[PDB]
Amino acid sequence: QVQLQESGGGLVQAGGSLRLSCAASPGISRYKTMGWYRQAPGKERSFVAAITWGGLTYYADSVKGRFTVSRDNAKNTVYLQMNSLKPEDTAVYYCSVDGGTRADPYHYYWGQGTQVTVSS
Amino acid sequence: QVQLQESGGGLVQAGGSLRLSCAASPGISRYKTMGWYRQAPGKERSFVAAITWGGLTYYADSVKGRFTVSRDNAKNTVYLQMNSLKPEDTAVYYCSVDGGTRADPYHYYWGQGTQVTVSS
Amino acid sequence: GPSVFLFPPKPKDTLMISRTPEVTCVVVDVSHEDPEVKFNWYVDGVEVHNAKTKPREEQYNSTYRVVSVLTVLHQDWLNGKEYKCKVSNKALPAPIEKTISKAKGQPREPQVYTLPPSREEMTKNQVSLTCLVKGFYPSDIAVEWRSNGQPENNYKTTPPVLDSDGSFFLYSKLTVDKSRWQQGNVFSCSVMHEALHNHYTQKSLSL
Amino acid sequence: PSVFLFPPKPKDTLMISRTPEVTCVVVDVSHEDPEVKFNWYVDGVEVHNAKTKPREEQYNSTYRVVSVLTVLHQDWLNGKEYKCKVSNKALPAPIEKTISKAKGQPREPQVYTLPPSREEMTKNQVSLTCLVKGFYPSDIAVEWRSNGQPENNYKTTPPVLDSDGSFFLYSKLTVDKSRWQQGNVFSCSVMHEALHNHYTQKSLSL
Ligand SMILES: *[C@@H]1O[C@H](CO)[C@@H](O[C@@H]2O[C@H](CO)[C@@H](O[C@@H]3O[C@H](CO[C@H]4O[C@H](CO)[C@@H](O)[C@H](O)[C@@H]4O[C@@H]4O[C@H](CO)[C@@H](O)[C@H](O)[C@H]4NC(C)=O)[C@@H](O)[C@H](O[C@H]4O[C@H](CO)[C@@H](O)[C@H](O)[C@@H]4O[C@@H]4O[C@H](CO)[C@@H](O)[C@H](O)[C@H]4NC(C)=O)[C@@H]3O)[C@H](O)[C@H]2NC(C)=O)[C@H](O)[C@H]1NC(C)=O
Ligand SMILES: *[C@@H]1O[C@H](CO)[C@@H](O[C@@H]2O[C@H](CO)[C@@H](O[C@@H]3O[C@H](CO[C@H]4O[C@H](CO)[C@@H](O)[C@H](O)[C@@H]4O[C@@H]4O[C@H](CO)[C@@H](O)[C@H](O)[C@H]4NC(C)=O)[C@@H](O)[C@H](O[C@H]4O[C@H](CO)[C@@H](O)[C@H](O)[C@@H]4O[C@@H]4O[C@H](CO)[C@@H](O)[C@H](O)[C@H]4NC(C)=O)[C@@H]3O)[C@H](O)[C@H]2NC(C)=O)[C@H](O)[C@H]1NC(C)=O
Repeated sequence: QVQLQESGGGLVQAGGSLRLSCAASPGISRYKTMGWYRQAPGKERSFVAAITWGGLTYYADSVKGRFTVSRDNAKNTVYLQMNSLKPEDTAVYYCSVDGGTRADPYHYYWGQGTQVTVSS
Repeated sequence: QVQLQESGGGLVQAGGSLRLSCAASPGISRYKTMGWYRQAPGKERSFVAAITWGGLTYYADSVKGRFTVSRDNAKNTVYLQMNSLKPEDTAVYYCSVDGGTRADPYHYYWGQGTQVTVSS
Repeated sequence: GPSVFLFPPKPKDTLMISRTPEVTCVVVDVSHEDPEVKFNWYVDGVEVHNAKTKPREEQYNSTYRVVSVLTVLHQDWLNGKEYKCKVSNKALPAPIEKTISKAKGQPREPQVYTLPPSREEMTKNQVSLTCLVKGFYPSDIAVEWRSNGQPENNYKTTPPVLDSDGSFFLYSKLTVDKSRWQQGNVFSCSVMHEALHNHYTQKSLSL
Repeated sequence: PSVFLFPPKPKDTLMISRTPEVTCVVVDVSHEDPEVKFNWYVDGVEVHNAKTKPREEQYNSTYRVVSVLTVLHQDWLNGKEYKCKVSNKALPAPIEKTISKAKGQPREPQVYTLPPSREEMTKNQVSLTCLVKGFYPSDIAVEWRSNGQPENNYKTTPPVLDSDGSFFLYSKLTVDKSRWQQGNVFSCSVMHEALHNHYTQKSLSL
C-alpha cells in the first residue's frame, strides 16, 4: 500500500532550524503536488507549504520568508526547511499528496505525523 | 491501419431497407458507445443512432421507429438496420466511437463514410 | 478514474419541518470491468447506515453512474453537522472521501423590501412588483409570492449574489396584470431563511 | 484535458473604445504531454491571429494553457461564430469548442429606476434600484453615475431568463442616506445593442 513516512522532527529553541522530510511510496506522488500541514493543540490542522511537480512553491503568510519547501522528484521525497523557528511553530506536521485548488484543495494521502516543538 | 470500417451502403428505392455495418479495430470500441451519423450534401453531420456497450439505444426523432441500431460486442461491430426508407434518408453515413453526453458528445474515432441513396 | 461529487439538501427542505432534507453522493465514471462501488457514510466521523443506494444506471458514454442518498434528521444539517461520503472500487487504489456541511460562519438575517412598479411602467398592460431581499447569510434562501394568502405563479427570482460587504442579496419580480395592481389588490412577498425568527417572513404591497 | 471557450465581455463589444477578446482555456494538461496546439475558426475559416500564452503550471500539477483571439468588434455583433480546436497527444482526436452571440430578434431594454422602500432608511445606507427588463440577447452592461463621476458601490444580478424569452436583471446602488436626502441626482446607465447609440441613461433623486 501507499505510505507517506515522515522524519526529522524534534525540539529546537527559538531561532534554530530543522529539516523535515517525507518519503512517498513509489508512483503515488509522481506528477502530483506535495504539501505540508501542521496542527497545534486547540486549533485545526492548517496549511504550511506546497510544491508542484514542476517546482512552484506556495507558503502560508505566517511562514513566508522563514520556511522553504523543496522536492527531490526522482527519489519520491519532499522536504521542509524551517528557519527562524518561533514558539508558535510548535505542532505535529503532516505531509500530503494534494489536488484541487490552492484556495480549495483535495487531500489524496496523509503521512502519520511528526512532532516539532520549539521551546522559548 | 484502418479503424472503423463501414460497409453495406448502396442504392435503394423508397420504402426499401438496408443494413449498414461497421467493424472496429480490436480494442478501440470495447466498453465504449458506438454511434451512427449522417451528412447530406448541403448540410453538416448530424446524429442518427447510438448504442452503449450495455445495450442502451438512442435515436434522433427523424428515424425513431424506422431505424434499429444493434451491436455484436464480441465481434466489435455495430449495425444499423434502415427500414421504410424515404428520400431524405440519402446521405453519407458515418459510424463513430463516442464519449461525453448525448447533447454534447465526444468522438474518439470516425469511420470513413458510406453513401446511401434512396430513389424517387 | 471514477470521480465523486457530494451535494447539499435544498434550502426549503432544511427550513420546513414538513420536508425531508437529503444529502446525495454521486459516483460517475464507473467502468464496466468492475461495476461495484462502496457506500459508507459518516455524520461527524461516526458511521451511519440509514443511506439508500439506488442500482447503478448506465450512461450515454457507456460508464455507470451510482447515487447514494442519506436523509438527515433535519436539525443536524441546520446545526453545522458535517457529512462524509466514502467510495472505493476495484478500479480505485484507495477510497475517495468527500465532506460537506452547512456554510460555516455567523448567520445574518435577510431584509425584505417591496417596491411598487415605477410610474412609467403603467403605460404597459402588466406592471412589475419587486421584492428586494438583502443583507443575508448564508446564501441558502427561498422566496415566493402570495396574494390573498393563496400562492402566486408569475414570478422570477435572481440567483443569490455577493454584496461587497460579504453578504448576499437577490431580487424577486412578480408580473401582474396592471388592472390587478390598480384595483387595490394586495400582494405579498414571502421569504424563508434560517436566521429569521420562525424561519419566515412577509412584507405587503398595494397601491 | 478539458476545454472551455469564453465569450468577450459585454462592455468591450458594446463600446468602440474597447477591444473584444475570445478566450480558449485548456485545463488538465498533464506532464506526460505538455504540448497543446490550438486551431481557431471564424465561421469555419481558419484564422491565425491568435495569441497563446506559454503554459503555466497550476496548484494541482496539471497545466493550464490559454489562447486569446481578438474579434473585429462588429464581427461578434454580426453573429460570427467561433470555434476552438485543441490537440494534445493524450487525446486521440482533437477537442473542438464553438461559441457565438445568441441569434433572434434583438429586443430593447426598458429601464426603470426605483426609490428605496422607506422601511430601509432606519439604515445609514439605503439601496437604489435599477430594473432592466425586456431585453434580448443577454449581452448587456449597467453602471451607476452621479455628477458624472461613476459610483463604485453598486452590484448587479446576472441576466435572468423571463417567460417571454427576454431577459431582465436588477442593479443595486448603495448610498449614504445623507446623500439620498440632500436631493443628489443618481444615474442608471445601460448599454445594449438594441438601444439607440447603444446607450441610454435613466436618473433618479428624492
Ligand atoms: C486542476 O486545477 C485547475 C485550476 O486550478 C482546474 O481547472 C478548472 O477546471 C474546471 C473543470 O474541471 C473548470 O470549470 C469550468 O469553469 C467554467 C467557468 O470558469 C470561469 O469561471 C470560474 C468561476 O466559476 C473561474 O474559476 C474560471 O477561471 C473561469 O473564469 C472566466 O475566465 C474567462 C477567461 O479569462 C473570463 O473571460 C471570464 O470573465 C471568467 N469568468 C468568471 C466568472 O470567472 C464553468 O462555466 C464550466 O461549467 C460548464 O461545464 C460544467 C461541467 O464541468 C457544467 O456543470 C456547467 O453548466 C457548464 O456547462 C457549460 O455551459 C455552457 C453554457 O451553456 C456551454 O456552452 C458549455 O458547452 C458547457 N460545458 C460543458 C457541458 O462541458 C466548468 O465547470 C474551471 O474553470 C477550471 N479553473 C480554471 C482556473 O481554469 C482543474 O479542474 C483541476 N484538475 C484536477 C484534476 O484537479
Ligand atoms: C459520462 O457521463 C456522465 C453523465 O453525464 C458524466 O457525469 C458528469 O461528470 C461531470 C464531471 O466528471 C460532473 O460535473 C460536476 O458537476 C457538478 C454539478 O453537477 C450537478 O449539476 C449538473 C448541472 O450543472 C448536473 O449535470 C449534475 O447531475 C449535478 O446535478 C445535481 O445532482 C444532485 C443529485 O442528483 C441534485 O441534488 C442537484 O440538484 C443537481 N444539480 C443540478 C441539476 O444543477 C459541478 O459542481 C462540478 O464542478 C465542481 O468540481 C469541479 C472539478 O471537477 C470544479 O471545477 C468546479 O468549480 C466545482 O468545484 C466544486 O466546488 C464546490 C463549491 O461549490 C466545492 O465544495 C467542491 O469541492 C468543488 N469540487 C471539485 C473541486 O472537484 C462538476 O463540474 C457532472 O455533474 C456529471 N453529471 C452527472 C449527470 O452525473 C461523466 O463526466 C461522463 N464521463 C465521461 C468520461 O465522459
